[PDB]
Formats: sequence, structure tokens, C-alpha cells
Amino acid sequence: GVQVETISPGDGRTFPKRGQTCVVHYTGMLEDGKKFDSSRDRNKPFKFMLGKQEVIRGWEEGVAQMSVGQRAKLTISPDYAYGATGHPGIIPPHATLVFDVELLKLE
Amino acid sequence: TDRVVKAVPFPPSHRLTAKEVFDGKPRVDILKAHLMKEGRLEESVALRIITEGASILRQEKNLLDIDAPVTVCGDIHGQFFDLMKLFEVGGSPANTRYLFLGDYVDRGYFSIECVLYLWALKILYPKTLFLLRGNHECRHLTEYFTFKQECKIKYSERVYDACMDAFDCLPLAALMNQQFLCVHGGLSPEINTLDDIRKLDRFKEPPAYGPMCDILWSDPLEDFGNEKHFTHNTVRGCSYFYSYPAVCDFLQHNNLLSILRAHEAQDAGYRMYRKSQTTGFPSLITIFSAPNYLDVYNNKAAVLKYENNVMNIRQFNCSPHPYWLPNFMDVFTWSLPFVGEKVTEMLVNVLN
Amino acid sequence: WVVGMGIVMSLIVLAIVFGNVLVITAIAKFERLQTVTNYFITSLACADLVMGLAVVPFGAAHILMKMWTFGNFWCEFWTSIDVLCVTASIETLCVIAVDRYFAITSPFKYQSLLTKNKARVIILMVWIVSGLTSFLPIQMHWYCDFFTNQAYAIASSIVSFYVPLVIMVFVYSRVFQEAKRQLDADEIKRLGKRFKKLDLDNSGSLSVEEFMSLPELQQNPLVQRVIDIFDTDGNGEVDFKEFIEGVSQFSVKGDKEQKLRFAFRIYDMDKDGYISNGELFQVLKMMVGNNLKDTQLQQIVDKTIINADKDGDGRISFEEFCAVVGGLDIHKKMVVDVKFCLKEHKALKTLGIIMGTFTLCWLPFFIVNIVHVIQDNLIRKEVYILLNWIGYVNSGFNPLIYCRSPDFRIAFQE
Ligand SMILES: C=CC[C@@H]1/C=C(\C)C[C@H](C)C[C@H](OC)[C@H]2O[C@@](O)(C(=O)C(=O)N3CCCC[C@H]3C(=O)O[C@H](/C(C)=C/[C@@H]3CC[C@@H](O)[C@H](OC)C3)[C@H](C)[C@@H](O)CC1=O)[C@H](C)C[C@@H]2OC
Repeated sequence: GVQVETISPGDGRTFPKRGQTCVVHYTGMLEDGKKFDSSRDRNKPFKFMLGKQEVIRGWEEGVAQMSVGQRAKLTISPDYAYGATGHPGIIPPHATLVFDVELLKLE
Repeated sequence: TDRVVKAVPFPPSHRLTAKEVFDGKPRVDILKAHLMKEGRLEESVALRIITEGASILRQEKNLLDIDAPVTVCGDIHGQFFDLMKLFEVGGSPANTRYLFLGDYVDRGYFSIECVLYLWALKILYPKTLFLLRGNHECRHLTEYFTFKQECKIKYSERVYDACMDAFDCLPLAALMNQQFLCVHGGLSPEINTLDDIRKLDRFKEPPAYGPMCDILWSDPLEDFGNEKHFTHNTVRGCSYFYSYPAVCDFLQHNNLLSILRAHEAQDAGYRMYRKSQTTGFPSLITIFSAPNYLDVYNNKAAVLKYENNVMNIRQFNCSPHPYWLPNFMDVFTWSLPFVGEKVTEMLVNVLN
Repeated sequence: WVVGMGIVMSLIVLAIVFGNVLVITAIAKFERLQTVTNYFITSLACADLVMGLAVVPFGAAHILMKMWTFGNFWCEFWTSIDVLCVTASIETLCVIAVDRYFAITSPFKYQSLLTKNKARVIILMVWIVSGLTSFLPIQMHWYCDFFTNQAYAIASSIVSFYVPLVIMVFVYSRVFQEAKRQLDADEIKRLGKRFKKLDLDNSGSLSVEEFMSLPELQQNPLVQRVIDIFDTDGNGEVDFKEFIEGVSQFSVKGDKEQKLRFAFRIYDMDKDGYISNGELFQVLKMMVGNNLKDTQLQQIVDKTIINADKDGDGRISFEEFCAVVGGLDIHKKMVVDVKFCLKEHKALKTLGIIMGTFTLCWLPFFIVNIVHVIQDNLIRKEVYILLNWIGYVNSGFNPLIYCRSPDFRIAFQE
């Protein structure tokens, strides 16, 4: 499913709310280390509304555990990931993912 | 509907076809001013240039011999807009002699343009520029990463096949000034004498073992200043390490000075090692010449110059370049499987 | 009198040639009109040029010149070409109605059983056998004014006008008794109940401000675009007459063409048929928000369009769209559990006024002559030219009714 293996934690007083928007910087990967996307390729972060289904369910179940200013190393199994259908052009069917999401600020 | 934002240049659409790219020197200034604007060439012209460059390279020996004034460089990894900066900070190819070391293609969005420009300039100048083969000029490696997709999207696959038949014949030793030795990676314990690397053939895909796959894949030790030839590697998992006694023995058995490299990317762009007590010169220098590798490290680069028995090192800067989607998508395949989900969700929400 | 009545006839040739032609031009010009029921409409227009030129005006010479100098060398010939105009037009009108009937009663059977390459063979089969009957006494002379004794008039009445005006008015009475059932069968009342439940205005007018009142839809990035694709009547609000069609555009029995066309219409902004740089920038900017920069979006759009042009004008059309997108399997991702395909009934009130005008006008002559054949004869001996001219006008309006249809209308303005 979804796993969390913290790399370098920090403060944990503040947690994301039910319907607020987070800002993250992430560096996608695959199982063997090849990279296919980044939020540092372009110089602008990612934003998404927690609780609604516009991000894959792995993020929506995992990112809520971390707090302000922590890095991690997620692991999205094929269930919560793009699944057997996958995506055309990048992710083959039945493909594990390994992100590097590091929450930055909370709005 | 003409244009929404007008502060960006427009890519020219007409592919040049032997119009002014050939005169038998091929034109260079037009190649500059046309490839800097993301234009394209006709397929026949590309095949012509690549096959002529391969024909020139075919007859080259397996160990180059060069005179004194040279300007060694590092690997590039297909960054065109930094290759231009390198050519501007160094000399013009008419006035100064070069020697490239590293790979030319993989892990970038402008491999084909860089290889076209370099091979054309080698066709024009056949004696004042030399190239060396790296680890990223094989079949499996360029099939794995983003090079096959480049040739299949921007050009035809015939270009890619000809490009492989072109990479097949490069040299791999690059002796220089009868004093140094500039190989891409590192030496191997199974190779002992300079004459030993004058017999092997390099006209095929490298195997998984032997001197051919140990020259291009080896690495130096990362714990210098330790205790006591062929310790295995971990990060690459394909070749061998080597220790300071091995380097000293190789430099004493045959009269040389040092060895140069182009793998280990560094935050400073260059880093020497401990000086050899026999002569006082350093024994290993690592050169990296691609700023902002993978757009993450945020490091400088460097280019080494050599003249008048003075070894000085010059630094380098960054430069911007345009944007492409990962794996060369197009907006229709980029945003159809979002329109589908949104439309279906809205309809199911409204009809119930 | 003389000059003025000549003016009416001269305008007539001009109008028939004009209207019979314009349809020919639109069908040949666009490739979206190459349906299975747009080649038979072209046969009707063409048997409307032939009687649009050789036959209408020669009769016109006879009005007052009292004799035709074309002479016997072919003056009787005119009589053939005239009787191969009513007898083809009536057989092509009867095919149209029996085939709309087979498609509508069971859509799947017509949908897959026959192909365009067989239709041209059926229309060629219609015109010439009709020509064969007419030519038989046109030279046999079993019989420039035309007379016969009793035989050929009866034979002509028994074959072309009477027998076709029986079959063509019966199968069409089926298409009309077995097409009003699907419009109200236990399922097109559910959406009606939903309509009555949803309209707060209580006026049958669902405006965009009224759909925005739903709770879980007030955040969807693209609602205006879809509601404007539904807005076919082009006034800014949705009514029941088009809501059913919009929903039925998605189904389980639908095919690739309509779903992929609808996916195309999301990007296109003014129904013109061409995607421009501004359109493929605005439609995407709304769906991307503020994660990418602006200049990067512009550059990737430029590259997509440059790799998409195969015609050189700088814009992309539907065929190039299919070339680029085809192979992503979008047809399976758009599905709702609604079960009805109201696509056949899209055009059955314009391929049906024609099966009426062609019967309400040339019916009197055939009726009148068979009476004139009888012993009783009024002082109306000049009426044969008073009322068998009524007809040449009919072929004139056969393309006039078609401008109501949207596909023809875009070419008609163009
Ligand atoms: C412009 C129009 C699209 C619009 C795109 C952007 C805002 C630009 C944004 C940087 C996307 C990137 O574009 C370069 C790129 O990001 C990836 O590289 C990626 O790291 C990824 O997996 N991400 C992005 C970061 C959040 C998690 C996940 C995601 O939530 O993606 C979501 C996603 C694709 C949902 C799918 C939809 C299909 C369902 O079947 C599936 O359900 C299982 C879920 C994103 C948020 C959607 O909202 C897409 C959009 O809104 C994908 C590998 C491919 C994706 O391009 C498509």
C-alpha cells in the first residue's frame, strides 16, 4: 500500500487540516532509480487540495502523516498508484513508485 | 488566435536540404544560427553528415598522438546551450586544438543537435580536433535511457541506426605530448603496458568483461590515504577499482606523468590528488564540464588548458535553455485522460 | 404577356440550376457530410439538373412559338428525357424512406450490415431500369405536342407515379408509428422527472447559474465548456429539446466516431472546426492552473502544433487530430449507464417533408390526365399546361428545405 520511511525529520507541532492546500517539492522516481519528473526541473512548486480526488490515493493517504518541513521516501504500491491501466507514455502497467516529497509550507 | 503571448521566438519550420549547408567544407555559421532556434534539418542531409564523419573516423588509430598546445575538456551530456558557452570561453576551432573526453548524448534533451554540430565541425576540421569514446555509446544503455525516443520523435529510426554505426568506430586511448595519458575512465590491472592497448579491436559493442569494459567503466578509489589492485566496485557493479600503488607502478614501469578522467561530477568542477614524490606533479585530475547536472546539483564546471609547461585551470558558468515535457509528450496525450475523468464525473453527478 | 412571362421562365431555369447545384457543391466539399443518406440526396439533386436544363427549357420554347424547329430528329426524344425524370425521382424517394425505416426499427442491423461501396451500386440500379421502361415506347411509338390513344397513358399511370406513391407512403407511416414509441418508453420519462425536479426557475430553462447550484459540482474546472457544447440552440441556456440528445451522445452501444468527435469539440471554441494557438492555449491554461509557468506552456504548445501540421496552413483539423490522438483508447473511458441511442431520429423531419412536397404537387397531373383520358372533357383542354407545369417548380424547392440542417447550413453561409 502506502509506506513512510523518514529520512530527516523536524518539527511536528503542525499538521495539515481537512481541506487546506499544501505546497510540496517532489522528485519522482521508479524502483531502480531512474527519474521521470521533478518539481525542480521547473522552478515552481506543486499545489493540490487534500481530501478531493485530484491526486492519486497514495498521496492522499500518506502526506497527511507528515508535518511542516519534513522530507520522506514514500512507496506507492500498484493499488493506490496508477494501477493496471497506468498512463500512456511514462509509467508501464504494474509499476511501483518512489517519491521524495518534502512538505514546505502550509496555507 | 494569432498569438496570446508574443515575447517568445517562433521555431522555423522549413528543413534545410543541401541548400547552403554544403559548399567541400560544410557551412558552420548557418548551423549555429539555425540550431540555436530549435530548427530541424532534412533527413538526407543528416545521413550525409553522419556517414561522412564516420568515414573520416574509421581510419583513425586506436591511440591518438598529439602535439603540445591542447585544451582538454570534459563530458557534455547533450547540453547544447552550454556547449556554445564552452566554445566561447575557450578558443575558436580554427585557432586552438581540442580533445573531448566524455559521452555526448544521454540524459539530455538536445543530444542529436550536439552530435550533429560536433561531427560537422570534425568533418570541416580533420586535424585540429579529436574525440574519445565514453561509456554511454552502447546499445543497451542508450536503449534504456532517453535517446531512442529522441531519434524516433524528431527524426526517423534510420538516423538512429546510422548514428550507432557511426559511434561504433571511435578511438579510445588519446595519448598526448608523449608524457600524459588521457583515457575516459581508469586503467585496469589486466592491462600493464602501453603497447598492450595497441592490438585490441574496438569495432563492436563492448563486452561485459575484459580490458575493453574495464577502460570505460573503472573508477578511482574514494578513500585515499589508507592501507594497502583489483578490488571490486559497488556503485557501478561492472568494473574494478584501483589503488595508489597500482598507479605508481604503472607510472614507474612506463615513463608517463599522470592520468585524466571525466566521470566523477563535483561541486567545484575539478579536484586534484596528492602529488607524486618522484616528480612533484599530481597523479590524477578529474574534469567535469557540464554545469547544473540534472538541474539539481547546481555546480560550476571547468575546462583545462595546457601550454608552455603551465597547467592552469579555468572555471565556467551556467546558461538557460527552452522547455520540453518528460519523454517528449504532446499536449493531447498529456491532457486527454484528465478531460475524460472530469467529464464522466460531472455527468454521473448531474444525471443522478 | 410575352417579355414578362419569358422573364419568369428564364428565372426558373436559373433557380433550378442554382439550388440543384449548391447542394452538389456542399456535399462534395466537406468530408463530414459523406454519410450513407447523403449520396441518395445527391441523386435526387442530379435528376434535378437534368430536368433542370435539357427538359424544362425546350418545353419553354413551345409556349407560343407554335412549333419546335428542333424537329422530329429528336423532338420526340425530349419526350423520353422528360419521362425519365419523374420515374427516377419517385424511385429514389421510395428507397430513402424504406432505408430510414430499417435503420430506426433495429439500429444495429443497418449500422453494420451495409457499406457505402454498395449504395452507389443500388442508385445506379434505380435510375437506368426506370429509363428502360420509359424508352420502350419512346421509339416503339405505340402511341411538338404529345398525344396517344388509350394504351401508353394507362401504362404510365400504372407504373411510375401510381405504384411508387403507394410503397413510399406506407413504409414511412411505419417509421412514424414505430418511432414515437422510443421517444416515450419508460426511460425518457425518468430524465423528465429529473428535469422537473432540478429547474428552480419553473420555466423549462436551465441556465448555467442553475447547474452551478449543485453541491459537488461548484469546483469542476470545466463545466462551462461542456454546457456550451450542449447549448446547440445557441442562446445560452439548456432546454429539454437538446438535453436528451446531449446525454444520449454517451452510451454503451455507441461507436468510436461520435465519442471521439465530442472529445474534439471540447478544445474547439467557436464550432468553426479549426484549433488555433489561442484556443489550444486557453483551453489548457484553465486546466493547468499555476503549477507551470506561462512561457513554458506557450513553448510546448508551439512544438505540438508544429509537429501536428501536415497541410501547411498552420492549424489542425479532425483527420490530423485522429492521426495524433488515435491509439490512446479514449472510447472506453467515457461511459454512463444510460441505455438509448436517439441518433437515428436526428434527421426525420427534413428527409420527410420532401416525401411530401413530391407527392402534393405532381399528383394532380397524373390524376388529371387519367381523367382527361376518359370520355368526359371540359373546356379545360388547356389545363394540361395549366397544371403539368406545376411540377417543374417542385424540382426547384427540393434543395430549398435543406438549409435548416446545421451541417448544410455551415456550408450554405460558407
Ligand atoms: C494539464 C492537465 C493535467 C493536469 C496536469 C498538471 C497540473 C501538471 C502536473 C505537474 C502533472 C505532471 O505533468 C507534467 C505529471 O505529473 C506526474 O509526473 C506525477 O509525478 C504524478 O503522478 N503526479 C503529479 C504530482 C501529484 C501526484 C500525481 C498526480 O496527482 O497527478 C495527477 C493525475 C495525473 C491524476 C490521474 C488522472 C487519471 C486517473 O486515471 C488517475 O487515477 C488513478 C489519476 C494530476 C495532479 C492531475 O491533476 C493532472 C492535471 O490536473 C505524472 C506521472 C504525469 C503528470 O502529467 C499528466
